[PDB]
Amino acid sequence: NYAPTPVDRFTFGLWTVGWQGRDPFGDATRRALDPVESVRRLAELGAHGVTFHDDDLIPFGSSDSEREEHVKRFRQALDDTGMKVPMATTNLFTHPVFKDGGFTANDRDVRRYALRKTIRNIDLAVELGAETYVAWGGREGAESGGAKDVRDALDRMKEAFDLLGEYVTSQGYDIRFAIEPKPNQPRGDILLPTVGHALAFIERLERPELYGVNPEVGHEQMAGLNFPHGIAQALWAGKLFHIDLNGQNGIKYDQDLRFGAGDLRAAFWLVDLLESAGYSGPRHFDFKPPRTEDFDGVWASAAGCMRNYLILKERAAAFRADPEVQEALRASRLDELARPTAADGLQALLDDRSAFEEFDVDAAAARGMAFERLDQLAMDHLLGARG
Amino acid sequence: NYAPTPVDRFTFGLWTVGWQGRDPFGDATRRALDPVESVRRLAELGAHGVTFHDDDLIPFGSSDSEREEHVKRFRQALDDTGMKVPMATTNLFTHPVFKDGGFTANDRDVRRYALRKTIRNIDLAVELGAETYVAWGGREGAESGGAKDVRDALDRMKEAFDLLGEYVTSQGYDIRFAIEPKPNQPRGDILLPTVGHALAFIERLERPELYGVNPEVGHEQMAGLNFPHGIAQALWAGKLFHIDLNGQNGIKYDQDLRFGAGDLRAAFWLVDLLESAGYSGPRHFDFKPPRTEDFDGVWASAAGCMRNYLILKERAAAFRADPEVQEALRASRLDELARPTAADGLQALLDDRSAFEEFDVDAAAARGMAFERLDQLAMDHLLGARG
Amino acid sequence: NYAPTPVDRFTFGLWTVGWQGRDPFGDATRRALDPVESVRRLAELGAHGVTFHDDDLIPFGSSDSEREEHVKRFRQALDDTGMKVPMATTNLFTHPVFKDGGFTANDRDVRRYALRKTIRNIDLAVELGAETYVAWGGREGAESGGAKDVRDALDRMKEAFDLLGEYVTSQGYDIRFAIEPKPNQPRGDILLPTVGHALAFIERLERPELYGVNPEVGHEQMAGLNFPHGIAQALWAGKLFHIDLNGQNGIKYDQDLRFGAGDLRAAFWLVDLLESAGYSGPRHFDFKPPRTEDFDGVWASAAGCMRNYLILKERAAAFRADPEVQEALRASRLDELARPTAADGLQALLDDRSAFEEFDVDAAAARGMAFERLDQLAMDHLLGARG
Amino acid sequence: NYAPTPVDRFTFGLWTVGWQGRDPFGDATRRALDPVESVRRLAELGAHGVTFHDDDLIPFGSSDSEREEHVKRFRQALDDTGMKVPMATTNLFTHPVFKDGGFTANDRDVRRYALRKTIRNIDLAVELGAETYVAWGGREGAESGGAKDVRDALDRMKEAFDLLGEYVTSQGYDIRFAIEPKPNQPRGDILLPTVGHALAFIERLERPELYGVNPEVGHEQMAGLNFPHGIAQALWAGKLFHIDLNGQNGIKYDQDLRFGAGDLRAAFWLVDLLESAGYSGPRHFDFKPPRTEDFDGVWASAAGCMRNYLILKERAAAFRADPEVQEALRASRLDELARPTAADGLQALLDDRSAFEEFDVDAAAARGMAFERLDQLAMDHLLGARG
Ligand SMILES: [Mg+2]
Ligand SMILES: [Mg+2]
Ligand SMILES: [Mg+2]
Ligand SMILES: [Mg+2]
Ligand SMILES: [Mn+2]
Ligand SMILES: [Mn+2]
Ligand SMILES: [Mn+2]
Ligand SMILES: [Mn+2]
Ligand SMILES: [Mn+2]
Ligand SMILES: [Mn+2]
Ligand SMILES: [Mn+2]
Ligand SMILES: [Mn+2]
Ligand code: NA
Ligand code: NA
Ligand code: NA
Ligand code: NA
Ligand code: NA
Ligand code: NA
Ligand code: NA
Ligand code: NA
Repeated sequence: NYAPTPVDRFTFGLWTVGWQGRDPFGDATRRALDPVESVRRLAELGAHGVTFHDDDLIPFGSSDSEREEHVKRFRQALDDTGMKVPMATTNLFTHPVFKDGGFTANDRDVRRYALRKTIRNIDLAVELGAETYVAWGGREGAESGGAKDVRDALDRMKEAFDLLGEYVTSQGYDIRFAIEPKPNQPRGDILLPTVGHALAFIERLERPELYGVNPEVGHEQMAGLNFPHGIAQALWAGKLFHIDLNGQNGIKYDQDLRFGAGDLRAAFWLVDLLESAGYSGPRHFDFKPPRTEDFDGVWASAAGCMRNYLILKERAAAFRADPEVQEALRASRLDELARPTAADGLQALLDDRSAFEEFDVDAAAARGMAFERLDQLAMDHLLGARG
Repeated sequence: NYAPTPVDRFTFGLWTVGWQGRDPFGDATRRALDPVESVRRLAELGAHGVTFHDDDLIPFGSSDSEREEHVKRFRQALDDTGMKVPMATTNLFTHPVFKDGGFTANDRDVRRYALRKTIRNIDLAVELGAETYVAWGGREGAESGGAKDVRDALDRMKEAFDLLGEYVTSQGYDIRFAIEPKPNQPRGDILLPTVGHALAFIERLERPELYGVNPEVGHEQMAGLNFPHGIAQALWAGKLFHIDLNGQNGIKYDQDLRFGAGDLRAAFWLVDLLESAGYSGPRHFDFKPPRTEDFDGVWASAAGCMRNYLILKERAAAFRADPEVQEALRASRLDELARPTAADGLQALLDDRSAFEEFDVDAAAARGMAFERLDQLAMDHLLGARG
Repeated sequence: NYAPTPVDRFTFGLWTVGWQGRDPFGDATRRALDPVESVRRLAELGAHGVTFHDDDLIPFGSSDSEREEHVKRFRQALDDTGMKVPMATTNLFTHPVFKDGGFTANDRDVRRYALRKTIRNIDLAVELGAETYVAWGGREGAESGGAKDVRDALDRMKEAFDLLGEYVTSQGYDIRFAIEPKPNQPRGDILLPTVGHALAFIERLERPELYGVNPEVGHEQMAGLNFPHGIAQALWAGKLFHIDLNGQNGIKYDQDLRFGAGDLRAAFWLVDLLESAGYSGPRHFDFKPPRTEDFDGVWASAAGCMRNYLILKERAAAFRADPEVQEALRASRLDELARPTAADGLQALLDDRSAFEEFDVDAAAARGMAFERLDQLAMDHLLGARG
Repeated sequence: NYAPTPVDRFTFGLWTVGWQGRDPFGDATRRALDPVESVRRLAELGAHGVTFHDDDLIPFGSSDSEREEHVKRFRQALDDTGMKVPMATTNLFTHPVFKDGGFTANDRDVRRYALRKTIRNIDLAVELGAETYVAWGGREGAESGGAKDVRDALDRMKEAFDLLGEYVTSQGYDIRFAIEPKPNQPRGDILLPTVGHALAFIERLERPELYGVNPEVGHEQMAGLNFPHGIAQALWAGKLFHIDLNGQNGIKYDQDLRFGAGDLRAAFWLVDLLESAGYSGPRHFDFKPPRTEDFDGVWASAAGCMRNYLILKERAAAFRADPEVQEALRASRLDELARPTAADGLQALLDDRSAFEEFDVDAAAARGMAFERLDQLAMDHLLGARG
């Protein structure tokens, strides 16, 4: 039961199942995986595709001949399995040169290098068929107040993204960008810390249509925010270009638990929203099998990500299809929320005594919302306990 | 020392010093204050002005004659003291009719009433000389996932703000709107939970130039975010129309401590930013004297808000003026952060071997940022411990 | 399905279903309930009993004749329904006199009054058959560092609890005390903020056997802590005298959502632990139907608390009884965790080369824990998705 | 100004200034330091001593001859500088063998090895003159609910600490143990997550007098708790055997900022408490110079830890010595908080009409606490802005 299919579009970063287990306090617990291995194992589990940072696929500093051989082997694995590559990204965070940032490093020479490193990888992403290029500015930020003038840093971040937009336009590429917010870690505070801040920034770019967001479940939860609500705002803005799925237990370091772990009810409401809205992009997992696990546990954890999505999809669909739930949604006036407040226009509203002089506020205030009954129907559907 | 002056533009809500001390668990500890009393006492402390919700100035449900008398008494107090009214707002949160929201209530009749209540108070705000009209949507949100379709709620919130913009345009008013984000409390999650989400929403309004943000120190800190960073993004966007100053100890219920309490170093960096950027708006305190206090403690707490701003202003100015700090800022390459990455343009960057093939990444990575020395100079300046 | 029974021992505070909906920003949305009404309605839902603060049952300041009549009516309702009263507590937080505390108020006269108010209610609790007397020191704490010397406050808190222990001993009562920790709210920081701090404090009382803890799901989660882990430590110490069940979405104001809401997987692990350990006390709900609800929603929310406990009980029992789970627990060495490290004793351990010179650390480190497979079996059982 | 002296007893872990800068996302930015270098540089800054994990001083897996040479070189550096070694600890977290714990690993063979590794290092600590042996159980915990039975784990943790107590008793050593709590990171939840939980656990050990706590500023703040309050409870219990000083910005990953950074006002209240209580132990810094820094920044950050302690010490002493503050403390009834509630005894309290029938609750409730004036005097003293 709950078998993944190609239409599910489940994808995984090479760095997810390939995470060797090094953490702030501990050495690696697993050997490095060949990307070819990961592609073949993920395909066996029913995944649709993989994603990569440049330096996951091609060791940093590789010669041109080494680069070609790494890409050739990877493409053979994709061809052998039918796996796709819908998204790629640049590693602008691991190497010590990026310790103060890539695009917003105080040192101008580093900013220029970061752009050249990204541009090289955009070319590769396009060659592999990627539709989306993600940017996670994990080093953009500060530990202290004097170290980073945020207005200047935002100017540099806009300059960088504008140059990348000019680049893809000039080459005729169809790829689009997706900015991944995170509030903190590894920097004390990261620039563009939430979906909202990233959406606001995009509106000030020269070609805003080329950029959207790549929100990650756990990153919004590291600020204690409601991830389904943030995804709803991204959808409302037309900017949900990609998504990263995982789990998180609240306001902690970024745990990258398998999807469904962490806040299970938020995972339910997320799947309900994505499916109801008809989100058509990859269901991408940015997760880490815990370092307690051997490789069998790696593949079990990856399988669990997909399984949990499919269980939640079933339960959310049953919730929305249940005539008792539909009745409860009407009892709670969800239908009214979807109707305009004043399609009659401002003057008609100003002239409407039913909106002011003759509005019976105490009668309105007496009406219950019936939200608790609705939520217990949702709980019963999630748990398969209807009756 | 540290005496407030009119040019400081310190303002207070009537509901701040007037808070009677009722909390989720406790009855009022202070009697209600007449707004006339608050105006006269605040003026004696050196405040510039006050702000109000409609229902702070005019008891809910007042007749037209009662409304006129309340406003007349208030205006006499303003005239007697020279106090100004730079900002006003609507109470769309206390009355039970607003239990599911004002502008985004599921019930359409409530949404229409909320708009009419706001419009009436915009007229009054203009008559009193206010330049800014704040909206704090404290009831816009949910405790459960099925209760509120966030895309529909954002449609209703946009409709409401668009109607208000049409209204002020039609009347020829110069007032502008400022949206106040908050992540949670009193709703389990509030819509537009951060400065970023509010900035992003504004970009989708029909007349975006009429709307900005009113960020509150403690509200961003309730999501664990960096308040100076968020203010920097608002300034970068040209949207810092007003600000609410207070203190908060991290991720808790909204404490509304006096300004300078809570995160003292964030208060320092905030004042440094506002003064450096030339922010010209009110320095408004949205705070609550703790319910442990009698009226003498109320006025001491209000005085403390202003005193702490003025101490921090002095220390931040001394930091920026110190030639040793200026040298440290150059050692940390803050000057370089302010210079364009690639004013030479994209083609020149692509052709520049110094940005890629000839970039010595290990030499760049060896350079220290000297951020710790800079931050200890900042600490020494804040504490008056230079030497 | 999932029908409560008397053996379930589900109990509710009068103040839960009776909460009128006043919050930091909003007036009451529901009329006050007569305790008689609440007893009869809760009995109809299958509850076992109720609990009370003194001032929930007897209006503050009542005459002796008024007190007798309130108690008489309440006892008739208990007799009419078969409902029990297993626990009572004192309200040392609502009245303004308690604004700086009860037992740890700086003013000695207030401390003495708080003790007398508690003692009067202990007598009533015993008359009603209560086995446990809870103390929630919600006003014990501070908003500022100079206001409360915590060592002195702990001396006063110990003195108070020691006097209460002397009192019950002197009267021959069998009741025992349960201290309810909370980290913050309504005070900026509350003394004894977690289960651990309360357990540690109890060990320093003169008669430690008379005191245990009353942990509340949401209160531990307001510090981001793992509630099942804290309950395990209380059980390990022999101190889980009572428990408060509800839901919470992380590090926020105390939400008091119905049980099962908030962190659903933590609710699952909690029920698993209570049932596995054979906890025999009340399953008490300290929750608040949201103020959006009318009375039908109040009773739906209360019913939901019990329903969710019973669903989770079923799923946790099925998890523990499944031979595949039992095999997975052995694969993860849970059996070994339960066996002594060194029952052979210290000298034998020091002499055992297999524990040091001949311990193959790399072979040990290669063994996977298989925790992800185990956790996905747990997820499948919770969701009823085995297969 | 603010020059460290030997009587200040400032100490640093080898792993602090020696941290190479590897974080969850980034490679090392600094070369490894020879412990001899660190000892000599710290002495030049005015430090009193250093501390070590076994594997900081002796590379894991060293032969006996290698071990002797590493210790010999280190002792020569201590002798050359006058530096002391007041504390040592075991690394039971970095090596992959400890991925599920040391003392509470599910695998019994790992638990036995962890004990033998610790015992070997206790012998070395005693030879170097250490008075305290710290245990930070960073791997004791879980990411999932089924992986760790917490009651069984607490049994194993007690067994381990009891064996270590038997060991030191049998050898006649004067060293004592200090347990370092942390709520999470690197495990999803760590056992003994706060000072309170550790204090409670110690009370159940066979020889409780041999064990205390080593609280760390940032770790309590990772649960949003008040660090000075927790230190006060440890002092009240007689269990503050050692302390780790650093800074933290709230509920995030463990930042280990230099002391004084993070929550500056909490640092002030901490220093006030330690100095007022006469804490006589090391002022130990467990911090990490940010990875942005070169070695000059490492030593600047270490110097800053000590400088900030000394500034805060001066300001707290001036606060307590100021006759205006002493008057404000009396106005706020801090003197009364320190006096017994009922030294007259229980019967006298029960017979005292002034404590109940004749207690004027409304007159008592009218008295203000004057806490805001007191706190603004504290702020003025911290900032050196008296006047
Ligand atoms: Mg629709
Ligand atoms: Mg500039
Ligand atoms: Mg057992
Ligand atoms: Mg004393
Ligand atoms: Mn992540
Ligand atoms: Mn991601
Ligand atoms: Mn606020
Ligand atoms: Mn505000
Ligand atoms: Mn609660
Ligand atoms: Mn409770
Ligand atoms: Mn730490
Ligand atoms: Mn430490
Ligand atoms: Na700039
Ligand atoms: Na979209
Ligand atoms: Na709509
Ligand atoms: Na602006
Ligand atoms: Na005392
Ligand atoms: Na127990
Ligand atoms: Na055991
Ligand atoms: Na002590």
